[PDB]
Amino acid sequence: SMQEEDTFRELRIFLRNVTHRLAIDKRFRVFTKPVDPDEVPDYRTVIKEPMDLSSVISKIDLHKYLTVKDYLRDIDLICSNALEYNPDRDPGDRLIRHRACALRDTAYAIIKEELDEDFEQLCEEIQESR
Ligand SMILES: COC(=O)c1ccc(NC(=O)C(F)(F)F)cc1
Repeated sequence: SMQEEDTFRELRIFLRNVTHRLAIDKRFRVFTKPVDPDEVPDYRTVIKEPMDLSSVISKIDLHKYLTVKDYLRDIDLICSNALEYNPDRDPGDRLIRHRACALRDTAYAIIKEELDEDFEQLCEEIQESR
């Protein structure tokens, strides 16, 4: 229905706003673009499904997300990829892991504050019906 298409348009507006607020935070610069294959040739042999905030924006516009649960799987993948690729005790790896955990925690906190649980439930029931 037209009303269901309006629901998914409001979801996209909400997800673009959350993603922009993450992408402008200085702590999260390393997560804003894909890893450069020239500077890190081993990245795509270790990490099987790369993800970053520019690709998340592209996916919103391609209508890949029908629920906030769908979106948070990709935020969780940005964080888990960083923890997997950078697991050592040295300061550069510990700084990237701290920032990845802060990206995940910040996204979940904005959603807890600003997503209506009945809006999410409506998106999930339309998705289930298709
Ligand atoms: C999400 O970002 C990453 O997981 C990540 C980014 C860069 C590098 N490495 C270099 O820049 C290098 F090789 F030049 F030291 C390692 C991991």
